[PDB]
Amino acid sequence: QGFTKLGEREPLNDIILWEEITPTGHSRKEYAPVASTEYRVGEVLKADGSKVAAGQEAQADSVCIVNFYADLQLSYHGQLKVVGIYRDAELKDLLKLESGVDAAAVKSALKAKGIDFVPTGL
Amino acid sequence: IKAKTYPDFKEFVKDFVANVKAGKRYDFRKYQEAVLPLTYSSPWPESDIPEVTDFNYTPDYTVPFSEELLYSVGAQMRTADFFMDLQYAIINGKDVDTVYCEWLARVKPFSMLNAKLKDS
Amino acid sequence: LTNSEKSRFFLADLTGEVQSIPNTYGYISGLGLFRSAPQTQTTFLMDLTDWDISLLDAVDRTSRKAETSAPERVRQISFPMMYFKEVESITPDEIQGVRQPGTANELTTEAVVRAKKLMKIRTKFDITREFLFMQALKGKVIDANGVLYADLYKQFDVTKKTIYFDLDNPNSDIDAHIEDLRMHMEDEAKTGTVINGEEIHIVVDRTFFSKLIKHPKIRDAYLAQQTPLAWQQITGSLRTGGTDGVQAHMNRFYYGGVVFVQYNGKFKDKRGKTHTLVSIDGVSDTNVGVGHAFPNVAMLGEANNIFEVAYAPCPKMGYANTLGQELYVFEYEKDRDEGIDFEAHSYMLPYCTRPQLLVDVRSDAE
Amino acid sequence: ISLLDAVDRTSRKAETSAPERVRQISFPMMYFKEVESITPDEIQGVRQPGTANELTTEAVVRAKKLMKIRTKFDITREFLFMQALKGKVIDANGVLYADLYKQFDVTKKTIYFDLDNPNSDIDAHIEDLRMHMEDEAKTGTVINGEEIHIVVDRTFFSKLIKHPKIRDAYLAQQTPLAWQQITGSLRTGGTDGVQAHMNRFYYGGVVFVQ
Amino acid sequence: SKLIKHPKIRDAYLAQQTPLAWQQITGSLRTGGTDGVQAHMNRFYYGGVVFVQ
Amino acid sequence: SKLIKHPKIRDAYLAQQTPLAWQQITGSLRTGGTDGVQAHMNRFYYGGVVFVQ
Amino acid sequence: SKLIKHPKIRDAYLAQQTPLAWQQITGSLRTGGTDGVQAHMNRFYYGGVVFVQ
Repeated sequence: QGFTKLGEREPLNDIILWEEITPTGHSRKEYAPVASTEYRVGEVLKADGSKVAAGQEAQADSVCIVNFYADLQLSYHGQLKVVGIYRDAELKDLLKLESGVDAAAVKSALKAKGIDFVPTGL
Repeated sequence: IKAKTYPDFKEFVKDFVANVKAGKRYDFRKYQEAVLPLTYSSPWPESDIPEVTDFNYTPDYTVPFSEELLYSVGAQMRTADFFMDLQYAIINGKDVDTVYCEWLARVKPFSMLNAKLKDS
Repeated sequence: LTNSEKSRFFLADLTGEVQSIPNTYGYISGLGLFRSAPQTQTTFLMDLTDWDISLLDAVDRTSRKAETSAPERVRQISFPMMYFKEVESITPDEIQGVRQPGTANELTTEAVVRAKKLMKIRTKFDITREFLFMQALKGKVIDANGVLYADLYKQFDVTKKTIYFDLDNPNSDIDAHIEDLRMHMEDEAKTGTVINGEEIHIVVDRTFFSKLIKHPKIRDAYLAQQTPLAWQQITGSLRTGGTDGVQAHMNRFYYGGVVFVQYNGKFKDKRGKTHTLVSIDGVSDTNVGVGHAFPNVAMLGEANNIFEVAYAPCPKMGYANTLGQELYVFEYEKDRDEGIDFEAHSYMLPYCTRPQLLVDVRSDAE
Repeated sequence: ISLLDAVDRTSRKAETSAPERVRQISFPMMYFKEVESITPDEIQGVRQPGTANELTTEAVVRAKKLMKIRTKFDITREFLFMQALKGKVIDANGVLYADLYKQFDVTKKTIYFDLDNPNSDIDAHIEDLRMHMEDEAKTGTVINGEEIHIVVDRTFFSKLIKHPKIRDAYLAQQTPLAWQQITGSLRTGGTDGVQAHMNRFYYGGVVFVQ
Repeated sequence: SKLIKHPKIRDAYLAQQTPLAWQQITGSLRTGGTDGVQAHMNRFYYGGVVFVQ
Repeated sequence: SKLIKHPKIRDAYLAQQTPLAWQQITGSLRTGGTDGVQAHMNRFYYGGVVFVQ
Repeated sequence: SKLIKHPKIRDAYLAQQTPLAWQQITGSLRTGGTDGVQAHMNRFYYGGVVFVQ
């Protein structure tokens, strides 16, 4: 065949638009990565550190802003943790949701927690 | 066929074939310029086309080129000859489906007219 | 020289980089129709005065009786304006570690990212301006979302004029519809001067142009001609003029004293729905052609210009009560060296002071 | 890119733009070689053809063999160039080396002129060709659709010349000076290796070259 | 409109190859003075007479 | 009237491009010749003869 | 004779206003040459080729 496709760049951490900037990490939480689970920028995480599944969007906790690879225990910056924005901040509307996940419900939960989403163009 | 009865060529040839199927035959190769209006969007015919009773036309070539074409696509022939060759096809048992006149530009002496033929 | 595939120890070559810039259309913007009218306040008013005339009725002499004329009518209207704001941010974590596309092992800097972000913002504002200008040409200024901002026909108390060309019917009178469109501008201009209806712009879409240039009447008329114009229009390039945003030459056709230009401009919004510039809100039958006819700049003269666009200052800390601008760009840095913030503002409204002259054109029959 | 939406000035709301996408692509390339040898046995005692008693020279044989090698490489390079212009870069032996359409993840475009249908629409297909040239090229600059080499074979050329839509239009075109396209020679320019002038036809602003 | 549309006049003029013939058919027409609202008035030439709209 | 509109004569004069054919196809047919009532009398040229109404 | 009689060849010159078309449709067609018995050989032009009888 004549078409080797080397691959495609993972999304960059550009969804952050404004956050409460503090000496420590305000609106930023560290999660112990769930075993054999791959994280990317924009996925919505639960309190334990797992992606939000269908029927439980009411407990959405944060938006992952790192690219974690499950197969080598590390991330894209070589940090062995998963970081997501949980407290008040504003993000681009680029969310990765699992099958059957109601976007309005998780949006409302994050808005109640203080996170606002700016409508991003196509 | 009375003069200027049909508002275009498409509706003119629709009842020209029907008349031929009914046993009516026409011949106007000698006074061709007096019966064909210029441009296919003009009312047809320019003057009344008389009937004939002694239509004995045997062309020197095979009039049905294929089983579904009167001439090879792109063949140019005298306009009066097109109607005779068309009349030869209906007489021998070929039926006319569509007469190709959509993008044609000339009606006088030579025109690139064609017909799609069918059995029965 | 970059790492080869399959192996981290052998090398390959990185020849270059191919880019796919989206298509952008700027025909209406480049036409120069909408003269710029910078504004200081957030709203601008307008006075509308008109009078009417009637025929005298014969009245006998001995019984000394006469007639009188009604006085003038003066009104006033106001206009709101649309505000567009767009924010973009640069962060160190989209620069650190990330590799510059098209290069082997050199890294992206802040300058290239900032330049590309600013270019994208300016292009977005340009296409938004073009879409707004086209909507104003349609007679109704509808925002991309769909909210109504200024309905010129209700504001000036006029009714929209549409002409059905009926291009499908081979017996249709193209000349009659062209004459109707030509005389409508002269009749409804009501500027008090002498109008030349032949100086108009007719902008149509692909289907209308295709049906118009393939009509039996038009083609049979131009085929029986021995002028260079007919030779070019029949067997020749139908792409005179142009300098469109995408194509170098737009399709145009000369039949009467008017010309028909085919404009293919279209954009998409955030929701994903496409916004064809030459369209009628409601019609979508696919097989019907639509067009928009609006007066030329040199029809009512420069003294009476009907296409203007307003601009008012952004609500910043030092721009109040100043003349408006095409676009504002502001530089704001995040505290603690955490990034850079961008803001772009533009407060505008395109409008037409004689909406009656904006005539719609269709290809089907009424 | 997308379209901005109007925003209330006092509320200070705003819009945002999505980021770009980056992909990578690799290509293999084809290697071929040719070997020739000169021995003092094809220049020893053999007469130069066309001469009575003139012996051949080592320099003559060297130049002849080098010229043959160079022209063989020239013709195979021309064949490879033509293959690349068709998208799929395959060898004379038929082994595929690079499939650009699968590589760049695009779909091959094909315009079916239907030259055997007398009421076909040649202008519509030419306009489709121009539109595909202009829209699909996403260079981001102003593009001209009438800047294409339309290289065809003898069958397509012959069927296109005598189509009723084109031939009738040119025949009705009196005093065009381009009667040459109907009556005069069509060998009106260009040259390949063996033919002094190549067939070319002008219609709709584009040139069809056989 | 009906006069300039008529097939007899149109076809009689469609053959003449003279600037006048090129102007009456698929041309601007509108060859005349003003009446008060339009710059030029429709004028058709045929048979030695002039039809003025 | 019957003569000037005959298909043979009309299509023989339509096909030729001379000022005469334009004159007596689309132009005025009055040419010259007084009548005592008419200022110009209808004249038509087809062959070497001229027809006068 | 069969070549010049063919409808395509005749049509290609009938609708042409070049003096060559006029000479080849109506004119002598015995352009030039001398085969020793006739004063002018008859030739035909249909492109870059010349047909000589």
